[PDB]
Amino acid sequence: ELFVRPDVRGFLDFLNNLPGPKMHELDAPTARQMYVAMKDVGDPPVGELGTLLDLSIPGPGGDIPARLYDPRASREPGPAIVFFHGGGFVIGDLESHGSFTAEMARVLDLPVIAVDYRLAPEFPWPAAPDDCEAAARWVANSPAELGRSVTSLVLCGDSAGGNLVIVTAAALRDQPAKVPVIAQLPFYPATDASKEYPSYAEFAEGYLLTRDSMEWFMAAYKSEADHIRSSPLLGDLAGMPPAVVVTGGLDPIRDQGRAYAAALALAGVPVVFREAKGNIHGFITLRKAIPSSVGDVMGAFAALKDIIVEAEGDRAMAQ
Amino acid sequence: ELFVRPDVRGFLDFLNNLPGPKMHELDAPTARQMYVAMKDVGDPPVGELGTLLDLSIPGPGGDIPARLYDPRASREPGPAIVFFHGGGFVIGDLESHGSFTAEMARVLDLPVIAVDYRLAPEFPWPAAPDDCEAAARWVANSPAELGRSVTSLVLCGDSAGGNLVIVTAAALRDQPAKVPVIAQLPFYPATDASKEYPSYAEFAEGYLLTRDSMEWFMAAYKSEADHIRSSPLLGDLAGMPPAVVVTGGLDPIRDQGRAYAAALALAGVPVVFREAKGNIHGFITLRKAIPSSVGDVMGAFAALKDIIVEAEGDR
Ligand SMILES: [Cl-]
Repeated sequence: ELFVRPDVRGFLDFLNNLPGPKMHELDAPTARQMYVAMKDVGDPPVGELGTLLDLSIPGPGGDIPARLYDPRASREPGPAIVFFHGGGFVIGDLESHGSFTAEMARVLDLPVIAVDYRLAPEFPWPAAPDDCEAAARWVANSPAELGRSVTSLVLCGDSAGGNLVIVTAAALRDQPAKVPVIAQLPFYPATDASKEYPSYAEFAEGYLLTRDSMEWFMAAYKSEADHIRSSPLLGDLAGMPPAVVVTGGLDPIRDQGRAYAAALALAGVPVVFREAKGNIHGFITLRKAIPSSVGDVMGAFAALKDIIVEAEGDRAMAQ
Repeated sequence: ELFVRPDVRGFLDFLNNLPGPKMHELDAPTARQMYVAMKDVGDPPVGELGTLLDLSIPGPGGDIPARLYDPRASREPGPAIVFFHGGGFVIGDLESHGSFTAEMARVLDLPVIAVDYRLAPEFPWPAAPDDCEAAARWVANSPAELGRSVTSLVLCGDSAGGNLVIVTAAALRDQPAKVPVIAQLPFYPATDASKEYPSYAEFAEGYLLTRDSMEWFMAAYKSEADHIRSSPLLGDLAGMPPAVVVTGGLDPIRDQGRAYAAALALAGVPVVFREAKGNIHGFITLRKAIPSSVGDVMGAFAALKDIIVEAEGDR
């Protein structure tokens, strides 16, 4: 009932065995080595798409690089997913999450725009949420160069990218884009860059994760909050879009995704809360290393598909 | 959903046109006319079933009347739904909720056992939850009197019957029955009868509902609380079965269902929280008077089906 999946144990062993630069092996985590290691073992290939296209989105600090993923070359008007990557083991960009965004596009049969928002410390807050909001409003306008007619937005993101989902949804709630946000899907969201990581002894499942693995997740959280800066949404959640919130059972910050789901329910916002029992923080980009993550991701995508179908059915009824 | 649905506004005008609450209560003849009115306008007919069978369940206060609904005359082994009715606009029995339990059995394609648990003031607390637990344990043993073998339980109930779902799921969590409870579906649960009904002032949608309508829901809630009694589930919710929790947008006690869904999420229990925007307390037996309630119920049934499918994949 308290457990670690066997593929999860293997990944945690792989993390503990990662040597350092020939400079000094010891306890070694050069971002360069992490980048090589995670690119190699983490996720499946991007694979085949009808559309895989670089975009340039006009933004308040210059052009925002983005990328369109679509199983189809062309399609009827419908929703578009806008994706905000999180970070941790790697800083994160279009390449780190590209296999996930391609697979999301295939399973939901919808176009996915992934956003390469400005990172800290090069670009202070509020560059990251400004870019995410600019990108959502641009997609919502159905720009000629996108080659898609967009009738609604779905926002998706992982870890601190999850908080970029929450803050962008709240911004478009307060000042709507051309079309509405009809669903949010934050994966294991990190909802407060101000909040200190739990210590080993404060996590009830610490004994299952082990101190050495928990140190990895702590380091990832700290690095992520350094690079991906957004404000906690501590105010009223009334009028936020219907949600799928997914946590990791072995994630020391599972309480952050749980509390967001709980606050949505208390405000009367529909929410599907799921927890990946015996899986870790960061699983959506670990679908090769930890194949049991596929089931976790597919369960989230099925819930999101139900919200989208119901949301479009309720709009066809109202009109 | 547009603050008050047109069909809901029509039902509230219908309610205002009946003889209504006096000194914050429904007296005996007012309630009597309301019950005939609700029987005449509320729900569609029971309709066609492959099985519609009366049952007698042994319980700690005598026999417990129950009724099996099933579209199929005969079926492979599978989950069984146990249903614990609520009340308020109806007294609550096998007849008042029969159309709902029949439609639940058809849509899910599963047997539903509705339970006629002992009521107060004749049988005081804890007869109701005792009967509900006994009935669930009985169904779990796959008794010969059902023509059906049971691999798992699903618990479902409305209003004070929603709290019988919660208390019963907790009892079977602590001391398992022969098969597990794989899902819970409380509709607009009343989770703490000892709490005061919200005032017109305290309910944020009071102005949409109107004072006269609010007095009706308050009187109907008091009438239900007299008949159907269980105490709040007090401890840790960890280990509780995966849930679909449905509230009413115009229901003064929506905070109770919202808070239950929120407490499940905090404990790491998977939960689908849904709120029927612009619909009222008691909609699951108002599918004829308020046809828009069909969409609310089918949405809850679709989410419940996803839980059952995932529960049986995993096993
Ligand atoms: Cl922000």
